[PDB]
Amino acid sequence: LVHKPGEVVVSYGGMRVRPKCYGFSRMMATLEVNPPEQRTGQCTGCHLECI
Amino acid sequence: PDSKCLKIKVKRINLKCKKSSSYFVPDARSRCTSVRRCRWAGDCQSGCPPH
Repeated sequence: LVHKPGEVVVSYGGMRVRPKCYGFSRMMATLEVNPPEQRTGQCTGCHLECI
Repeated sequence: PDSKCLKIKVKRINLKCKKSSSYFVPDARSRCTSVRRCRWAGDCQSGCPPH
């Protein structure tokens, strides 16, 4: 028998799944960019009165 | 003969406090994971951390 701990099963989200390959590596991805740029700076039309 | 002046305007007198320190406490959650393995060698004979 070969020296190995055997097959590995991962439980993700309460369900047990038997994957094909398991590893941890890096991967190129992007990020979310929110440029609001003063959506509502200042704008109001009102008036004043006396009672 | 004469000169200019220096005006001092006061609007409100509030009862504020000083600033002893400044920090920000973010919200946190509970996240954890584990792994189940077998000894299969002299790595898990009696205890996990030797000393």
